[PDB]
Amino acid sequence: TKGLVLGIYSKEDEPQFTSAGENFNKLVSGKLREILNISGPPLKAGKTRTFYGLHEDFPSVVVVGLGKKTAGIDEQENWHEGKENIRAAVAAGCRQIQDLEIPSVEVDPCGDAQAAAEGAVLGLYEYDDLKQKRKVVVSAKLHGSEDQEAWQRGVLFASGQNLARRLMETPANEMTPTKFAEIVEENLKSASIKTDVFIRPKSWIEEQEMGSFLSVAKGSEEPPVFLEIHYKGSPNASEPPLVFVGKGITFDSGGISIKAAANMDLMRADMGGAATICSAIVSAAKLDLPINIVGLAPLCENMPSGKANKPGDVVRARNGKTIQVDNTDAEGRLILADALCYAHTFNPKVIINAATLTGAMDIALGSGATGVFTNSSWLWNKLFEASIETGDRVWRMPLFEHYTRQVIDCQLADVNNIGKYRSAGACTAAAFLKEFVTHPKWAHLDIAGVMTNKDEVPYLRKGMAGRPTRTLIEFLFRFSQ
Amino acid sequence: QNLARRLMETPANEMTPTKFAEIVEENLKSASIKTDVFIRPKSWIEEQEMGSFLSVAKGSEEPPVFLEIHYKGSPNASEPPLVFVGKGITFDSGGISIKAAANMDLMRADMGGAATICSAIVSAAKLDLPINIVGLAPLCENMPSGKANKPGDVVRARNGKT
Amino acid sequence: TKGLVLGIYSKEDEPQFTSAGENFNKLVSGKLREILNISGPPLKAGKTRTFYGLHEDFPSVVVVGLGKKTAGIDEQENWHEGKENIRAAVAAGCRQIQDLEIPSVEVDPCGDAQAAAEGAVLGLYEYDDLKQKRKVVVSAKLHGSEDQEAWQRGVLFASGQNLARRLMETPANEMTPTKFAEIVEENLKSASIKTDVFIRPKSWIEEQEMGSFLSVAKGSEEPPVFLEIHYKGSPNASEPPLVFVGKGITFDSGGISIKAAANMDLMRADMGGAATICSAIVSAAKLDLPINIVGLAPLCENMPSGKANKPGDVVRARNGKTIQVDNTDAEGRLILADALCYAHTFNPKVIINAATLTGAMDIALGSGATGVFTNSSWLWNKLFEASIETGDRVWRMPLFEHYTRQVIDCQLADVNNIGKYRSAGACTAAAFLKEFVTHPKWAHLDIAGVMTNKDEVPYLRKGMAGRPTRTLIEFLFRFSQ
Ligand SMILES: [Mg+2]
Ligand SMILES: [Mg+2]
Ligand SMILES: [Zn+2]
Ligand SMILES: [Zn+2]
Repeated sequence: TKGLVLGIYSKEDEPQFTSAGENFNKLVSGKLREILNISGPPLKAGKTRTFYGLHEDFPSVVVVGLGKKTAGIDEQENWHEGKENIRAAVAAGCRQIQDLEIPSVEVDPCGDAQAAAEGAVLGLYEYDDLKQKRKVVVSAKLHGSEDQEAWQRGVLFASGQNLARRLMETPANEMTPTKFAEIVEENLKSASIKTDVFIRPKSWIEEQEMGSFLSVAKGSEEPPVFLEIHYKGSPNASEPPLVFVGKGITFDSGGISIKAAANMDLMRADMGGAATICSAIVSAAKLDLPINIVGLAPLCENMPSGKANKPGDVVRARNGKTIQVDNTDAEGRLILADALCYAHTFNPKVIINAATLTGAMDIALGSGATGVFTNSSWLWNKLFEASIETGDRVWRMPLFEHYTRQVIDCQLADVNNIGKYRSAGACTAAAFLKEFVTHPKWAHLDIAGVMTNKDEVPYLRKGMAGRPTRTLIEFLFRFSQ
Repeated sequence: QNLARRLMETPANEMTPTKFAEIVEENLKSASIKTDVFIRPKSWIEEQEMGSFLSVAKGSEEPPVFLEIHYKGSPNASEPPLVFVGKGITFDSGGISIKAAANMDLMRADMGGAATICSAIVSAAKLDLPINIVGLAPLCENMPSGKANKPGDVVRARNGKT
Repeated sequence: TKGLVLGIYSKEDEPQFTSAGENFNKLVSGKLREILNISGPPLKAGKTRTFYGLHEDFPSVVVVGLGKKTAGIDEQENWHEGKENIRAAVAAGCRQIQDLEIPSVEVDPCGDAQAAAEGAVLGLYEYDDLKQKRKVVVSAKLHGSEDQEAWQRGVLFASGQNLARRLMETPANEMTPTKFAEIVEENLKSASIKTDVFIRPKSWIEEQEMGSFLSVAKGSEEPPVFLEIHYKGSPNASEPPLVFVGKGITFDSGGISIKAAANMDLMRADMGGAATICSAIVSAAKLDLPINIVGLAPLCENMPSGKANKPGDVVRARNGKTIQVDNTDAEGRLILADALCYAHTFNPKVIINAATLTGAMDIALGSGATGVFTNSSWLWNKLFEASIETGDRVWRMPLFEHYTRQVIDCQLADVNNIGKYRSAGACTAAAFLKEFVTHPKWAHLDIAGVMTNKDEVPYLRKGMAGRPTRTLIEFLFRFSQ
């Protein structure tokens, strides 16, 4: 009827199966084991072999390599590793069932119900919607029934990421500053009714004296929308929140300080800041976590025009500081100077802001880890441990006065959007944001390296990657528990 | 000189084609009352058949203002003047033939032509010098847009030349 | 006769002096205190005021701001801070005595004998030698006599850095692969007689099957010299060593994969890898530390010629692995594939290699910290704590399979010198070096961001910075104790 993804590990006496696999073997009377011998070598991690007709009801039994049984927290790679194995191995498996055009598939728990699910789902995602030529929409349910609460945690966690991936991925002619808000609000409210949304317009942002976010929007004729998310998880409402901020340039052309045509079509994902953290709240509300969280994301676009932000321009952020706007492409810095200032109104506990800010971050670490600066070692620890679990790494980066210094000397004004020199890119830019933050637990997460995937993460197909959404989710789970 | 330095230096979002004129006029009149100013608008420049200055302005949505300074220093009014002209692009982004992001924030001082000579008259009127001088400076901005000046374009200057 | 650098801090009731300062005040009968009032505001950190004729024997008494008395380990800035204050404050002071053309100066201990010395000396250094127009050569002795062992630790530590600064700084027509070795050997032997040097020539390197270092040298007509340093600190000779490796391209023009004329004259400091670690041993031997250390540094040059290394070239490193040489400017990677392989011969405990490898590192952190990758958290800790003390920061960077993967797929060969993509620069390059390392305590230190100083570090004048030499020294002190 449908396919099945089985798992196996490496040697002992004969490479052991995952118990779903062992079970299914006994069932076809050893002949899965038997054909595995006959087929070729053994399956190291992530490798895949497909055995037809072993079962009546399962034409295609794909067996995938799970690596070491006891594979675990790796001191170097900074993650759990079995999980990492399982994720690529059922991803590998599920993409084989999807190429066999099998619309539904059943999947080995593989000892970590959650991981096989985040594999099956992250693994299968595309963003098919605008091609009439699409792959089969395969349905992936668990195999078994003993462990359902964590496989659904898989499908949950993986989906909230897939959310961001479709929110980033979609062309910025479709996924606008409004349509992004429309979907989010819709996603947050279908997540829980303990939620309020505020797709605040130009008038309110004007009213908020958000000079800097506004200076940015004015290039396009597409409207600014400052978005406000709320989830009231806490039993006592009055618990002060955790506030997520996120940059939402739906399209970045650089503005007057205009980009090269070389791969500028990826700037449709310069709203990844906004998308990631939004998907995290949509997800923390599906988990319905005992915490009040607040999504804040200035959605607008960077374009050149007769009224676009010019080089040399001093503008006023909400907080009273002026900014020389020396480079119109350093604009997340300005959109974020204001929603950061607004974050403090909420009396937060943690202000995690996130953004696709600098290509320099990409030059830095580049899709390994999502670089995170933070005046909180406590906070750093927290994001990092969560990243160990989820596998979407995070690497601390420096928030040193050294860097502030460069941004702070300024011809016209109080702060400059680009620092004195070429060097230290993400640090300069994070140094600019701290000028707009007085809280003891702030975290900049520059996501410009994890904006995309090709092959680097196995279980993600090519296209917007939606990172580090699950590490953000997992952090708020653990902070709630 | 310091006048020109603040007139050049200030961001072209603040120091516009109008705000430049506002300050100058203010500075020229506080220099002497033997002065007239004319912050002539698009209609007058249109009227003047200043096709070429106009072709330039049309990129921005910020208004052109052709400025006219006067100082009547001469005892006999009818002494013909000394005339200063000065370019006043408050911001130059190159337009469609667009600049590099490398230090384009200095183009806020592409109105230095206009600023220098204007400061000179403001100054010659404080000195109250026995000469009639005339400040003339087309203030406008260069930007790219759906109606910006394109490459290949023949436009008509006042004098008949294309 | 001579000048004097006094220190003061911020308020209490009236801003306190350092006891040298207090003492010198009583001595001119309060009139230093008195004129300080008369002069202007108070002196915040690093600021400087110069009072003539307060003393008979001290025409110029410069007083410098020391910031907070109790200023200490900063959780964010990752350093001791009083030290950092004192360093810029007497540096500030000493450069005032040197502009007053006062050939000798006496200096306030400032509560940290060592720090005021590393300030006075790092602070005063230039590399005057090739101008006939030079500043006065001011002599900086301590003020006092109570704490002499640590001020000399200052002058020691600062000098070993100044060594590297002159070794980097000097034109690569003068400071060749041989003249670098000549000075080092000379500096190591005048440091202790418990030392051997080996300025091994092409024949020996040929003999060593150091195909990769050799492929690099062959562009120039200037000779390769693989250098071998030794210091036998250990009481029992047979204690296996700590081995420092260091890249020594005296000049990098990129080779056939040739650089831009824009500031290529700084590549005269692409031997900073070799210089830093060499200065560290010269220094650990002056300290005469109970450890055997081994300096290893392939000195040669990158030039274009009729016999220069070409793009596409597979060459053989000592260890048997081949390298596609796709970019002739990624050449530290090759010079280092071989001296890394040779490091294991010595049965080391720690293999710290150091190099000015990637401009990407500069894009990364950029003169804040010297990025360090290491398969040893233990080792990381060690370099980092040392950096807390010295102030020459170090930032861990990732050594993830992710990155290896990119370098490892290779058309022709076993390893490629540049990885698959533009992104993640220093990590790709460090991933290449680990392919040439099997030891449990290896550390790559990419020094490309700290190659230079302008103003970023206060107490260093503009020019080659010589970083992170004291953190390396301080690490081997602490590892010896
Ligand atoms: Mg941008
Ligand atoms: Mg090079
Ligand atoms: Zn952007
Ligand atoms: Zn090099």
